[PDB]
This record gives sequence, C-alpha cells and structure tokens, in this order.
Amino acid sequence: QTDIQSYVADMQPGWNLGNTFDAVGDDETAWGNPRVTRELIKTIADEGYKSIRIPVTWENQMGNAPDYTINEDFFSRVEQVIDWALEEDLYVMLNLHHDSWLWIYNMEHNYDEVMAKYTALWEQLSERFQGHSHKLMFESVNEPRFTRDWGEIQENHHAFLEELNTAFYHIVRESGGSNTERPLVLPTLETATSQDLLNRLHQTMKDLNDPNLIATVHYYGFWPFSVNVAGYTRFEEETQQDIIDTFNRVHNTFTANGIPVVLGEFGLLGFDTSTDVIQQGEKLKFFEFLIHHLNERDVTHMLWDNGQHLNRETYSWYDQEFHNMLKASWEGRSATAESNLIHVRDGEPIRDQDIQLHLHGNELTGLQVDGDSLALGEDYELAGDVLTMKADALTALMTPGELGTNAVITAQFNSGADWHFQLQNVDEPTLENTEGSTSNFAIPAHFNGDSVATMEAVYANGEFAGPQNWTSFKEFGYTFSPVYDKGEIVITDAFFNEVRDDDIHLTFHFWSGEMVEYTLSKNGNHVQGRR
Repeated sequence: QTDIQSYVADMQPGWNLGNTFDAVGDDETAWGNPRVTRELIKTIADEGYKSIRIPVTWENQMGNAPDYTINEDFFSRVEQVIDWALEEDLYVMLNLHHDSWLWIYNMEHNYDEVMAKYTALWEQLSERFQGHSHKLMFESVNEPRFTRDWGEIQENHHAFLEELNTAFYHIVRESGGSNTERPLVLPTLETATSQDLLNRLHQTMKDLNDPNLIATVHYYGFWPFSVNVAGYTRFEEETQQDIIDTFNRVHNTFTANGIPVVLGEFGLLGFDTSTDVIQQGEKLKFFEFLIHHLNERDVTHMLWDNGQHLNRETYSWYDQEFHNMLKASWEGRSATAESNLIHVRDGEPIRDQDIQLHLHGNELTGLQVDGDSLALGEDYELAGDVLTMKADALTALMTPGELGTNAVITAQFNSGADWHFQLQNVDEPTLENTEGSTSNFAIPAHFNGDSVATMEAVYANGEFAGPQNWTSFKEFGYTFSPVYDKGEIVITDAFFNEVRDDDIHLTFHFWSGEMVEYTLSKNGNHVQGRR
C-alpha cells in the first residue's frame, strides 16, 4: 500500500463541522450554530473520530478586486480551529464551500473574474498554511456546478472543473514549503458518482501526475428513500443496490488503481428537513449497510453534521442509538431486524410474537430489559434467526390501556451494536373532522401509540394529487407532518399550492400496518376535513 493510501486510511472515520464557517451570512454563527469551542473539537476526537472536515464559505469575508483579501478576524478564527484540530492529532480537510454556487458557478459568463477570485483565495490559503502539518489537506471546491444551458451537465462544465482543479493544484504546489507535498483533494462534478464524472476526475488526476492526490465524492442515499417519498419508507433492495453499484464503480475507477477515495459527505437527504423523516430502525439499517460496504471498499468516510447529530451545547449526541450504530459499524457488521418496533394491540389477547432477525454473520447471545437479562424459554425463544417473544413476557412488560412504548427489549449479540426493540402498545389510530385555511391546516389525530410512515393523496377520480404528481405517496415533512406532542397531522401550504379545487382522498400509512382514510374538500384558500 502506498503512502497516500495509508494517509487516507488513517483518516477513518471523519466528521464534518457543518453549517459552521460554511454558513452564508455575516459569520459562522449565521445559521444557528455557536462559535467553535476547543471542547467541540476535543469531543469529536474523544468520540473516536480521526479526521475533521471544515467547510468554509469565503465570499462574504472577501475584500474587493484585485486582492480580495480575506477578513483577518474570520481567517484567524478558521486557522485557530484548524490548529486545535491538529493539536488533537486529527487530520483536517479545508475547502471553498458555498462559493461554488454563490460565485464559482458563473464561469461560462464571467470567466476572468471567477478565475481571479479563485486564484486570490487559494493564494491566501496556500500562504497562510504554508508551514502547517501534512495532516492538513486542501480540497479545491465543494460540489462544483455550473450555469445550465443544455441540462445540468455539459462538456464546457467538465472543462471548467478541470481548469479549476488544475489552477488550484499549481497554486498550492508553487507555494512551496509543506504545500509541496500537501495532500490535495479533488471533486468529481457535483461530487456525484456517474461513471463519466468518475472518468473525467480520473483523467484530470492522470494529467496532474502527482502521488499526493485524493478523489472525493458525496453520497446521501437512493433519493426516494432518503427523503421518504414514492412509498420508499423502508430500507429495501433498491436502496441497497444503489449503494452497492455506486461504490463498486467508485472502487473500480479509483481505489482499484492507486487513487484513494474520501466520501467527503454522507448522510440522508431527508435530514435537511429532520431526523424524524426516516423511521429509526430503517435509518440504522441504512447506515449499517452503507458503512459495511464502504469498509469493504476502503472508502474513508466523513459524516455530514450541520448541528443536528452532536448537540454542540452539551457535547453529546442527540441520538445515542444512531451514533452507537455508526461506532459499531466502524469495526464490523451489526445484527439488525425487520423492524425496531414490536406492536401489540391493546384489548386483544396477547400472544407469542415472531420477529425476523438479520444476523449479518453475528449471533444472538441474550435479551435484556432495564439491564436485566430475560429468561430463555420462559420469556423468549430463538429458531434459527427468528426471535419469538413469549406471551407472558409481553404481558408482564406491558400495561393495559397505556398506549405507546411500554418497554424496550435489548437484543445482544456476540459482535456489533445492541438492537433495541420498542414494545408499542397500540390501538387503531383515529382522525377527526376539521375546518381551516390552506396555510394553517391540521387534522386532529389520535395516534394511539402508532406512528405515521407515509401518506397517499389522490383526487376523487383516482388521479395523483399534490407535489411529485408521478406518485401517490407524498414526501414526508414537505407535504405533511405528524406532530405527536400536539396530537395532530399538519398539511402544509406547499401541498395545497399544488392541488386543484376538488375532493382529495388521503391515505395515512402507519408502521403498525394500519391505514386510515381521510377526505379533504379544497376550495380557494379553505379546506374541510372529513374523517
């Protein structure tokens, strides 16, 4: 294995300081994240992360032509954070971030100025960090995209990206000092993974003829699952296959040859709305699968964290189960199951319940509730990979009439993370009649311990209603939103802005398997809801 491949392998795993400096505004706090603390960096190191990506948007911190000098306060803060991270023995990746769509995007019709600013930027950055450790690396530009004429991708685009990458390369390499063999990180167009984009990055790299170069791509999951639309509520075969194909060609093009790959950002697209957009068990299964295949293909990966994963005020994870799954996946595969939920109908004779495990080469070693092991043969059984909860255990763990999660059954395995079943006491969910305006519409809801997976919308004639007309299944959180703490389901202005005046049949799909029908009558800005 070469030096640069070992360099990149040594970065596994990595973390993005998202919506930090990259925020588009007066400074790094403009998007709601606090200023960076020493304890933030130290926490990221303590949690086992061995590298950090620091996205920076520069445009609003630049002086005028021709120097375009970077504001010294801002720049000193960025450098300080980088120093802190180097002190924690982290690898650091530094870039140009939103500048890509802010002012880089316009190269076809503004070439000379864009090249000028880009050059001034990477000159100042090259000079500032000339003496810094090789553990600090530069990436040319985040997610390069250019002005569209004949579609989102065209030939002059490829030329533009190659010119940016080449100019960047020569600025840094001519800077001298530690910049002479500083590892450089180059993106595919839009940091996407199409074979043609991969090939063109490959060609650029062969052109540069440099041993210290790293390819980078981004990945946010098979689109319909990642934003929960078109009925892709579960982590199923198409999502998996998209992962396999994607990183197969990434591996063949770069890793198979001498070029190491950094997955500079990953996550699920829907997280931009909310973490609650992807059902918990399905989310966990997605990340477990993904990181397994990245590991099998030696892809160093870096989690996108805009503030929603690590609580930066308390320096602990919002979702500990989630991070435990990531942490476990760094070392090897975890067993999962078909669901992280166990539903029991309240006021229905409690019976034995089967549960399909996905052992992934692991072995079940026990079950626990509240840290106490359950009884073999009195509380549960295991046939092959099929787990049975015995009726008496379920009875003991539950409370008649109390809907919701009554207990958490923890499955333990010889290797990997523990899997947590939520024992849900449910009743059939119920909706109520309502009246409202399109901008303030919410259906009163009796969730009864159940949770909304998705929602169909069709007109009375059977035609698909609302946004993304090509499917009946509407996008979670964009078109509708379960608000459990307020006992309601919101129907958004965005949904109503794209429906005719008509009867609209809504079908809510719940994770219990229940489906509830509901009817809207929309006229102008007013809507009537009928149970």
